[PDB]
Amino acid sequence: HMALAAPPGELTLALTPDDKTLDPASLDRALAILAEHGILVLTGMLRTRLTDQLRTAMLDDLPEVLRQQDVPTNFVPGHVQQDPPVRESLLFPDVLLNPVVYQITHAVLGADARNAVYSGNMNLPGSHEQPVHLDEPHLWPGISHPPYCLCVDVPLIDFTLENGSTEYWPGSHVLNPDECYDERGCVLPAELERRRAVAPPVRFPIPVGSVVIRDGRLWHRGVPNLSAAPRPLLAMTHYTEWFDMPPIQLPDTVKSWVDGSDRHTHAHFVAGDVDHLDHPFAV
Amino acid sequence: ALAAPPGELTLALTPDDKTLDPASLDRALAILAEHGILVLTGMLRTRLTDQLRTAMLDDLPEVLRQQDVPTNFVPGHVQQDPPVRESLLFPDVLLNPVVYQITHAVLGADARNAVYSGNMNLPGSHEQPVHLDEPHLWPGISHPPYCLCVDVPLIDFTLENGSTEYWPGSHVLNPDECYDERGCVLPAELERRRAVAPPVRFPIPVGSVVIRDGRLWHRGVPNLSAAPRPLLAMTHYTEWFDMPPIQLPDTVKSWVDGSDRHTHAHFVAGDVDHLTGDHPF
Ligand SMILES: NC[C@H]1O[C@H](O[C@H]2[C@H](O)[C@@H](O)[C@H](N)C[C@@H]2N)[C@H](N)[C@@H](O)[C@@H]1O
Ligand SMILES: NC[C@H]1O[C@H](O[C@H]2[C@H](O)[C@@H](O)[C@H](N)C[C@@H]2N)[C@H](N)[C@@H](O)[C@@H]1O
Ligand SMILES: O=C(O)CNC(=O)C(=O)O
Ligand SMILES: O=C(O)CNC(=O)C(=O)O
Ligand code: NI
Ligand code: NI
Repeated sequence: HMALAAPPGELTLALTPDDKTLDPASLDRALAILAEHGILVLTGMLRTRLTDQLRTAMLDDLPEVLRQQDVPTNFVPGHVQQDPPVRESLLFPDVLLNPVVYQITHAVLGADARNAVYSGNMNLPGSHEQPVHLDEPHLWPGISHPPYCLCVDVPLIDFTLENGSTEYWPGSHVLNPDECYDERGCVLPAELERRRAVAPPVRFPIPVGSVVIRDGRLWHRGVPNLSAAPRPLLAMTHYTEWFDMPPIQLPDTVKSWVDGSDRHTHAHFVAGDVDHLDHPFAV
Repeated sequence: ALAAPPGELTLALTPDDKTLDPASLDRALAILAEHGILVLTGMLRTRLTDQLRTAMLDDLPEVLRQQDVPTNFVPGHVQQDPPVRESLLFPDVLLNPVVYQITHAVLGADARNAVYSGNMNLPGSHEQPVHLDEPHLWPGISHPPYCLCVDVPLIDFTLENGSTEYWPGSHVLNPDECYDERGCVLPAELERRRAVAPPVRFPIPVGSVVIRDGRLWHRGVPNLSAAPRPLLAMTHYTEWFDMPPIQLPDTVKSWVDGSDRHTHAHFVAGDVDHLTGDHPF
């Protein structure tokens, strides 16, 4: 792997939280980066007011998560599946219904594209190396097809090479040779080494306030958090209208602003509070 | 306009044929890949097709009595679901082993039926526009099948009584600006294709099953006979294509839910209203 000191210029668009919309040139560069590299880093998108509250809420919940009988874990120890709270006080339009994110996902997936994931990845101190995998598979084996899902990753602290910044395989989102992927979405080692010689993977720091948009088929892995603090990531995934997904459970206290929107959510609205803490998204 | 299903699209079976030998299966898949439509004659016993025909003709008054009659594009092409009473749900229709052999090979072992509907073509019906029933998943992109329509004629289909018009090889066409919001083929693309590969209509004997790519161009045509022409329709989809479930009574849950021939089904206590969809839960 290549270990960098900052998000690479070729993958990165610098914004402020005042940027409500990408100008045509910025939008074209964003789509060109997603098409070629399968991953786009957008710095300076979210106010620290929002990331502070989500960070606090997830670190506060983590004891109750680790106290459960069977801790939902992705592939290897230390990579915990943890939903952020879905209390009305912690559901922010600028996170769920971000105008820049939906401008990008509308242009790639269509105006009918919808968020169907409001989850998270808590990377614990002493975590192991995940196998390289994709989060969502190609729809047929041996076939080239365009994207149908875009993962939207929101770091809730500064990500470093020390504390488990995700490893990404740029351009891997279009690879779909026969016999490449097992039932867990893990990449066959023979294909890993072939690809490594043409386009090796990258790990880079990502400052909090950033949003990472990537093809859901991009090869990546969680890596060891060698720090003394848990590394929280909030995770969302936009899908085409026609991809079967269970709905996100949300309280009907947010139905007024979620259900109205031209930024679609596959949501089921519940009277009272949802129990956000046996997870369907843990592999 | 032919006298019988063309040999190039057709496999002749008996109702005893539980499973195709590898060579027959390969020919079936080669026909679906190239032409997008496969006619399987002699698949269903007249015992089963008689009961479904009777049940649908008996229900048609309740359909025609509604304030707005659900109609496909033009007059005479009525949408009518067959009954989902336990006495009229047949494994050899819902869970046909030959159909699922073919749909498993094209769509995967996780492919599932998500449609149990029908098309009642009335005497004096109009010409439908050429359309597809299920669209391509992206505009301007070539991709493999994700759904297979399974059409079961409930009487002999003839050129006179509205045997469906099919456009062989049309299932792979997805150029930009080809399809309107109703899945109708834009006229300029219709005529371009007509010059390369014109459509076909042929009689189909009752007992037959037609399997076609859900993207195949086709149209309902006038029924110029004295009797309504009932068709029972099912559609197999990949596991990952979002569809509402078929409402079924839990009296069939034992044999439907067990099966390695998947159905996207919701099982209900008591009877389903198949015409209005207007049962309480
Ligand atoms: N990037 C978002 C999430 O992606 C993966 O989960 C997928 C999971 O891999 C899929 O099989 C499932 N259909 C959806 C689920 N969201 C990962 N396994 C999750 O840990 C991660 O939070
Ligand atoms: N071939 C099966 C059926 O195909 C069409 O209906 C489709 C319809 O065209 C699709 O948009 C929808 N997603 C499913 C629905 N079953 C037709 N409109 C129906 O009349 C017919 O019974
Ligand atoms: O959380 C991370 O950095 C990476 N995690 C995953 O890719 C996962 O758990 O599927
Ligand atoms: O019933 C027929 O012959 C054809 N009908 C249709 O294709 C339809 O209504 O979608
Ligand atoms: Ni992952
Ligand atoms: Ni049709």
